[PDB]
Amino acid sequence: MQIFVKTLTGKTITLEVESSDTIDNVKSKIQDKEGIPPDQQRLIFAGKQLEDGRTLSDYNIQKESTLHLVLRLRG
Amino acid sequence: SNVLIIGCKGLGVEIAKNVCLAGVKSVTLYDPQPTRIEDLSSQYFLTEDDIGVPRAKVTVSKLAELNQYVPVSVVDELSTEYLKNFKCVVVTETSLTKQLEINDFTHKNHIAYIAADSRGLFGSIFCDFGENFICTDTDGNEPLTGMIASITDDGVVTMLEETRHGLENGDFVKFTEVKGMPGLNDGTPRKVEVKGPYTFSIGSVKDLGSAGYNGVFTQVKVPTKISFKSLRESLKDPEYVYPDFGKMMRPPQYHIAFQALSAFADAHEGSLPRPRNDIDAAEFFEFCKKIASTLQFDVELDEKLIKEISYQARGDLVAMSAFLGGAVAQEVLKATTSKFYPLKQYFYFDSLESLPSSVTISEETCKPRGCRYDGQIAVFGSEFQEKIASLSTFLVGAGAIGCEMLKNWAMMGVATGESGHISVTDMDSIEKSNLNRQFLFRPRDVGKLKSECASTAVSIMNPSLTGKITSYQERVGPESEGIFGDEFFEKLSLVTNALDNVEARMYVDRRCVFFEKPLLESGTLGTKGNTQVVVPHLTESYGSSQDPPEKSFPICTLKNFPNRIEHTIAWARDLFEGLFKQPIDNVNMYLSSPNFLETSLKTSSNPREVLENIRDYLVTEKPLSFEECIMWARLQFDKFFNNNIQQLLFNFPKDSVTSTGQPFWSGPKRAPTPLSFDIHNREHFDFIVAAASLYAFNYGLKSETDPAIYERVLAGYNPPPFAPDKQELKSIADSLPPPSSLVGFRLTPAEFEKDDDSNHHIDFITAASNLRAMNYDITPADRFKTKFVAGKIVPAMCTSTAVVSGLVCLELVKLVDGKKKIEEYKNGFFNLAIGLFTFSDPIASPKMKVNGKEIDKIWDRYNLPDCTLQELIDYFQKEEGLEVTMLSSGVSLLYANFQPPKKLAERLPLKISELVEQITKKKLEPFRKHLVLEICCDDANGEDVEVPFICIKL
Ligand SMILES: *NC[C@H](*)CS(=O)(=O)NC[C@H]1O[C@@H](n2cnc3c(N)ncnc32)[C@H](O)[C@@H]1O
Ligand SMILES: [Ca+2]
Repeated sequence: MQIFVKTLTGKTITLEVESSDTIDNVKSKIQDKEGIPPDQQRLIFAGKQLEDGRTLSDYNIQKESTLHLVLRLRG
Repeated sequence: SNVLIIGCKGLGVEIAKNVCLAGVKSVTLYDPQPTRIEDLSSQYFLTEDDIGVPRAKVTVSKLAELNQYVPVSVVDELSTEYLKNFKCVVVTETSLTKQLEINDFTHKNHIAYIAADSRGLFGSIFCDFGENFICTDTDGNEPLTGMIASITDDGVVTMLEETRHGLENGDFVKFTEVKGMPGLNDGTPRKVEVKGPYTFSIGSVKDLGSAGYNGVFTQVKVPTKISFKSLRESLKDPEYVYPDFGKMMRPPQYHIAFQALSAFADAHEGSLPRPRNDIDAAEFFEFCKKIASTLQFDVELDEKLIKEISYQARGDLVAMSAFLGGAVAQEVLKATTSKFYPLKQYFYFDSLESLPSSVTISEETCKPRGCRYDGQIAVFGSEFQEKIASLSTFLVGAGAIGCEMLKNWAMMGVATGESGHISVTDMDSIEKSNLNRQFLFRPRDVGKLKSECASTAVSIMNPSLTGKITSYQERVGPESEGIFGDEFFEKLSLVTNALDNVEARMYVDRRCVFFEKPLLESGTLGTKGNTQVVVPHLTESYGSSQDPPEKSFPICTLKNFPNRIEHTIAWARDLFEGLFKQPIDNVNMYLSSPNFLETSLKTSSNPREVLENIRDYLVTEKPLSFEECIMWARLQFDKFFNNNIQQLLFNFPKDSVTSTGQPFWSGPKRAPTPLSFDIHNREHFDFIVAAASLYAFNYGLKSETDPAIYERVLAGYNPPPFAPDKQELKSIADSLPPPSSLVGFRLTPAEFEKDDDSNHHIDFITAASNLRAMNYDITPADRFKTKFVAGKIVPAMCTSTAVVSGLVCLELVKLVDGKKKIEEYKNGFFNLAIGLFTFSDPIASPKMKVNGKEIDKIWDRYNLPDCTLQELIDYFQKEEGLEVTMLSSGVSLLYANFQPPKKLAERLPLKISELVEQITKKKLEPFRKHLVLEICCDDANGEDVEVPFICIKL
């Protein structure tokens, strides 16, 4: 399938993943695309922050779903 | 950029505050409705002694006092053709019919229109900038740029080695210094087609050359026509903007309910449904059904959710007001500046999880009592109100975020009860700043402690807090653990950060984790912001995660004790403005407006500086040759790197203390040392050159870069030595020359520009920054690095601050309710530049099995006495079946099972306190009650079993 990831900065990332890919695999693909360690990615889907160890089906993530890649600010 | 704001309740006044602090041409109010006690639930410019008077009349005095460059007036009537005198119109507390009329008119005459309403825990926003609105910046992000390896003849640009371009399909880019293709560097943008994270096509450019090499590409921001539909033709099929994809089915419910609310109002003499009333809720739900059948809205109406808007129809919460007010103010900024992508077009938001469950929320509890908290009680209930009153908060920091948080706590009545109390702390002091307006801090408040001044203003807002706010002036860190110790926390209810650095956040997080106290955390970055909550034994802490490396640097307000070079860069920019801009504009408008003094007597909040600027820049210190500009620059050096620091040290000697007795001088970076000018030192010489060039540019005189002239003039000029208001102003003003001497003399004001390298701007910035760095022992930077770091400074915006404050308070009402389920808390993230919001359940704290028992890796711990190391080992072996392999305190390794027995026989029979004293070579201060030890152990199989930490009591 194909999911989308929108960022605080307003950038969209198209990802080609399967239904049962672990959250870790999606984080590593986002890394390959942009280069952010998984331990620093904050992925949110339907009011839930994707934790490692789970899968996309565990969060009921379907085709053309839209995740949010966010981060914390300190200013 | 003229703005009109209809409605001056909590939401409207918040919008006006943020619009004034942000800065626009003018601001106009309209709200003749008499003031009501309940209005004081979220409106902080209304006093209990202002009941019965129109609201705008009494808030205009306090809104104009915010920004002096933004005049605020009031209008008592409102015509239709009058709305043409405004670039944007904002509407709150207005029926849907008058809204429709006004929006029809504006949209027909191409006039921005923004409607907003705050109803309990529900909020609605609508925008309409006409069918031909132009937006010059769609995301606000700084243009991208990259090093090009090569460019094929078909347009395949490739990146240098493995550099990412980060472009999206549709972006336009221009090129510079491209070998092989000359015609590509002119500047004509070309559409981008991404084909990978390191390559992208731009189309056949083989007419410009057979190939290109070693270039530099830079993104171009293209305008965009956004076509908005009038509120009328968009009411059937509105376009939503979802704040929480987890609540995807709620925006339509709210779109119908906010109309049914106006209908119910029209049908009952303007009255709104009573708080938590059932028959009113039934009438409201039937109005919803009617409006849904008329608009042909094919949606199943949620009865409970909808009636929850009738129940909370009279709710006026300060948190919702702050949130939506920051949002709508940023939308007004979008409308005026044509920058950032606005909401298109409907925005329906709720914080329903904030509703309490530990108390009874019926009609008898939420009933109006006749006080300021009415608008709040209607949502939470008298009972809950007391829980708010009996609060013990620790606010860390009294900056913009801290001031917003205090205003919210005050409107909410936090700590007003018998046992309630507030504890604020922030070492910084209020210092002038010609480019930074603040909410509570006034120019007259300069020289005071932020915490105390904020406490005073808050008390003015809600006098019920007087004597309830202990305002400390301490830095929060390891040294301040004598004041903020065990006794200080055992009384607290919750802690709230209003910080600007990550180290303070981490320290406060560790402290809160130790004392098992909830924490609220907020941060900003230009138009972006985030909000996080930490709940004991529930969520993981702020330190349990790491963030990416900061790509930019945020500045809220100049710091009194700089530590990094960015602080001195910002300071040097503020100095640039104060020296080569504001005085010159004062002189210019003095010789251009005939009644400059007559009006400055009122408008300006510091007429002394205006008069002194006019004096020194027009006559007293008027340069007639470049050498006189060099003398001026010498004097400015003495003023800003010698005399000021001497006076500072005279006011705060190296051994002074604070209100509690701690050392006034922080620790990280000690007190500054003044500078003695010496032209042979090149920083001093570069400052002299840049300042002289700018001062000569101001008066049109020719600048020189030959050191010979500088040496000539400075060989015979030494400024004077240095050692540490009613009639004076008028005498100085009368000591001016007649403005009738207008000879068209224009003083060219310095418009800051960084991309140019022949204007001596970055020169001045670098010189002043490095001199101030030298003052405070900071690593200086060079021309290139200074330019780069200056390009990456972002000033915090009041809007994001208000938004984070609102969200933090919405989480605070959860914290006081005692909610123990993680699904009900919400960490928030937002970027206002693109109208993006997101919320996510916090991450639960990781639980672990030890001896077959679940324990929290972050909150649970072992509490032991000050025993001997052998006693502790034996305890963990016999009471826990654990072979302790490592025991450490702080960053010091105490015991390890592999160390030689000689080294151990001298440490096994010692008490843990004595062990720490011997290992650290530093005795324990007397006020330490507890010690924290990390340990690593192995079970009976020799396998490392992770375990909590130890709290040794002594
Ligand atoms: N990025 C948002 C703007 C930041 S702010 O609103 O101006 N808050 C910064 C404020 O907190 C003080 N600060 C920094 N570290 C502190 C410690 N350890 N203790 C107390 N205050 C502390 C700053 O001086 C600002 O006043
Ligand atoms: Ca009725």
